[PDB]
Amino acid sequence: ISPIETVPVKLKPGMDGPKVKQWPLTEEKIKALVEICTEMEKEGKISKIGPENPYNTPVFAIKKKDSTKWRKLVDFRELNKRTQDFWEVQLGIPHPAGLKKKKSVTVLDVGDAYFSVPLDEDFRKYTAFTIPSINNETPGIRYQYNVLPQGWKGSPAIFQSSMTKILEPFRKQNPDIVIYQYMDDLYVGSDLEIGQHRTKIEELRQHLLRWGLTTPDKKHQKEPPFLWMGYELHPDKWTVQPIVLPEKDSWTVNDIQKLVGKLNWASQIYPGIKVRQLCKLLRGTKALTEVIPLTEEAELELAENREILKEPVHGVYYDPSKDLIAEIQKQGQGQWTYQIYQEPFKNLKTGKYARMRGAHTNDVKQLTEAVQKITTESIVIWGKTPKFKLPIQKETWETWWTEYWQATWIPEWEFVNTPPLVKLWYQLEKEPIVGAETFYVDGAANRETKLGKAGYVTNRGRQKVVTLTDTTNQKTELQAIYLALQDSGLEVNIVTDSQYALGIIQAQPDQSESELVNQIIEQLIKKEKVYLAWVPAH
Amino acid sequence: ETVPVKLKPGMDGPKVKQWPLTEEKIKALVEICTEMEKEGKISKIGPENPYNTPVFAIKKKDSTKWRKLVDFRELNKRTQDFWHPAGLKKKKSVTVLDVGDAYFSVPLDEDFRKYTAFTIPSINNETPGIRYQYNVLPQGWKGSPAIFQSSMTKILEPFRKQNPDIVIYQYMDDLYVGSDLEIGQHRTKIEELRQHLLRWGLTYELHPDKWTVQPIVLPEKDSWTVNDIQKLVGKLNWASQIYPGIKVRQLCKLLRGTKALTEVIPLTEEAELELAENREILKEPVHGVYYDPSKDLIAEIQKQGQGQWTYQIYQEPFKNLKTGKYARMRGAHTNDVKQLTEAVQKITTESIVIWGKTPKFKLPIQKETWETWWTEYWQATWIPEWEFVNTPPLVKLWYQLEKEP
Ligand SMILES: CC(C)Nc1cccnc1N1CCN(C(=O)c2cc3cc(NS(C)(=O)=O)ccc3[nH]2)CC1
Repeated sequence: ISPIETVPVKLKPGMDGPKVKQWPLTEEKIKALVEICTEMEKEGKISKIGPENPYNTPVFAIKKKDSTKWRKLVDFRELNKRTQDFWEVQLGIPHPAGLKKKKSVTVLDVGDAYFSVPLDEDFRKYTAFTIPSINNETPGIRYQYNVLPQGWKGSPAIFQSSMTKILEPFRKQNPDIVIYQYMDDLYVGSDLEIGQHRTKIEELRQHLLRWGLTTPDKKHQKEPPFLWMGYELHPDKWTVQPIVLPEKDSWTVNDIQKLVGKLNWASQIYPGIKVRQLCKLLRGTKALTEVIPLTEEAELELAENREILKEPVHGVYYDPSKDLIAEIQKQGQGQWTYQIYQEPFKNLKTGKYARMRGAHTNDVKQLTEAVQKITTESIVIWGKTPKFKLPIQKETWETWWTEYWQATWIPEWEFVNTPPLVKLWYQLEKEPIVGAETFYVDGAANRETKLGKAGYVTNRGRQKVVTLTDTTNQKTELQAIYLALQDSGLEVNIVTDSQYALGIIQAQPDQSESELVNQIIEQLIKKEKVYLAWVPAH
Repeated sequence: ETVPVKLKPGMDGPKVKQWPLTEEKIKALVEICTEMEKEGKISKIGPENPYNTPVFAIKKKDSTKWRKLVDFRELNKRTQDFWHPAGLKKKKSVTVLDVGDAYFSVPLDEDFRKYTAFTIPSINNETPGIRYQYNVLPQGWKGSPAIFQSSMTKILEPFRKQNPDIVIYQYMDDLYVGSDLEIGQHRTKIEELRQHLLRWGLTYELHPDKWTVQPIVLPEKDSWTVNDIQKLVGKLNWASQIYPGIKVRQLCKLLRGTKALTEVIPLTEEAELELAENREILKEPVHGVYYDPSKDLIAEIQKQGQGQWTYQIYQEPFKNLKTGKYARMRGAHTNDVKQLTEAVQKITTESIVIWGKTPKFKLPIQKETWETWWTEYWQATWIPEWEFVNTPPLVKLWYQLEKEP
């Protein structure tokens, strides 16, 4: 236990503590639980109680991995759903990119921390459980927790709070030391030389000791590159630890999906990772346990991925005195790749955004979106926005943004000519084209029969009408425009009453959800001049 | 003593997540908060408090001194209720003052404090956020000016009698002082009010009478083309939703035939009359439009382009209480989000001056874009409600047609 002020804990609005009955156990499990509970009882962690407590939680008995030593587990599942809500613990852990390079680093372990912090003496009654007796007869041994129970809702939050009160003094005393709380770990790093550093750590540890929190043993210590969730942190940089692809000549849907999972994650760091042919195998699958044979094409990319993954990708740490730069590349329609670095080729982080298969958009809009995503990301990691290097001419940007119906913006940036460059695939004319043919287009369809016609009549006498089956009115209207485009020269004036194409005039999209609009886009791109005019229908 | 404030029946405290802040902002908030902590205004809170309200650091006109600004919008909406000058709008010049600094003097009901819980974030989340709660009346909280009303009128009276030709209005942390005196005598009288305000505990202007109701001007031309007529008809047709007397028939008849867009069409006398009648109708605002205090005020804005923006304030679709245009301010040349924020603030100040409440905005900007950069250009103490929308191609086209000098 410890001499720290307890946190006032209460139950949700109007509820009562759990009253679940004790699961029946054997003489073996019981005898085990009894000894453990006698120990904890003396360590001060729990206290023997009695009838003055209607609450109860089921205690259980389990042994640990490839081994044998009876441990214990209390199912606070119920108490949890009845305990008040607490402040949200850091769900977003730091990222190596935002870590400042510290000359010396040290990670302490305070696993027992939970059972070291006292429980609100008022709330304690709710943590009562019972060690059963030999086959539902003699009353069992009753107890309750006096410390933060493992598995209980508020424990992580309360422990984190306590750790903060305790660390506040030390932190103030010597600000050149950076402490990080994570689970039962404290990652203390500084710019001091190893000797001075070790001295501070001992001071820190001894400080915690005064507060009841004991640290690691010569055995239970974390030494080499800190394997911090998929990353190995070295002094000079951080690396991506092995993401192994299994060699199985038998792949189930599960095996393929999981694989694609790993591969997709790998797409953020490793350049070139592809899963198209893998995903292809999922088509019409009838069960997780179904074995789908890898097509030659799948066996090939899997092989390439295996090679790409066996490459030494490594990141660097953050230096506040240096600029934050982010460069973006358009890896195909909708997909964008980026890398944020301070000094050339030394990336702090890389990543790519899959493509929001949108209803109706354009590259410049998408470039913007990637930019905003990166910014928020940067603000959260470095508390700063980067200088952008975008594969788009200022001229392209100016022309687009300055006339878009929606407020859009890109922070301080600079053009970097690294093909392919994002651009405006076409621009609708500002005024009618003198000389060019004028198509009066119209498509009408019976929404119920899904039968319609799409045609036009030009000022030059050209005319056409097409009958369509299983269509919709929107499709006919759009199709009308399509024909107009197909049958016209390099300069066209088109008038329609489809205020749905009026949407195209304002936004001028270069990609859509519908194949039809896409075709129209392909046509638009092909002309030298196109003037779209809308007129109220009927 | 402390007044027992409570939440509206059934409502729980706000649990709004704190948006990430820039390093500069965090440092500024920390300093500010340490001070207020020392001054006993706010206190560190524990994990037993699940509530939260956004906080950010602004800057306004005149300083580097970062001002702390909390987004109490949710708390305000959850705070119990505690139940306007018609001449303020007809004043030559109105000045705004930040009387938010007065609330720290009054303590907040202990049992309510938990709900004011806010949090200063940490970069890369290397440190848990610094949690605090208010012990005094918070700035930006609706309950503040209310509770402090007794004291407020008291301190204001002496100036009001010395100058009852001047109108003083209080909204949130603000005070709008409108007078009919000329600029110099007006401002000199305002500083007189401030000096008077300073011997207690706190620290340019508008011109309401200038807000002219601008009409719609229809194009006139030597020659009209098929396209010109078509564009005119489209807009007129849309306008019939407001003025049902507008007609496009005679004009539409000129549009009979598959002719070249660039072809010139001679206007028939009948069509000419129609255009004339239409111009007469658009010469004045639609009748029967009146403000209903029991209804939400709405503000829609459209990006006209080239730094121009149009807006309309209404409650019922098409029955506009006011319509206007905003040109970008010197400096905002490459920033839309700045122009928009500046616009929202300007439009909101008018709404307050005129109806004494903030309208609900329909902003032509992507949620993400807005939330990421609005604060960087925010300067007002209050924060209006907002929704993000897709601006219809015609609504823009019509208001673009508004009359200019
Ligand atoms: C828990 C996360 C958030 N990290 C972390 C938390 C709190 C403070 N600082 C941190 N990091 C800063 C960046 N960083 C280094 O600069 C670094 C690694 C390193 C390794 C050795 N030696 S070794 C063990 O054999 O690899 C010697 C010197 C070193 N310096 C790793 C630690």
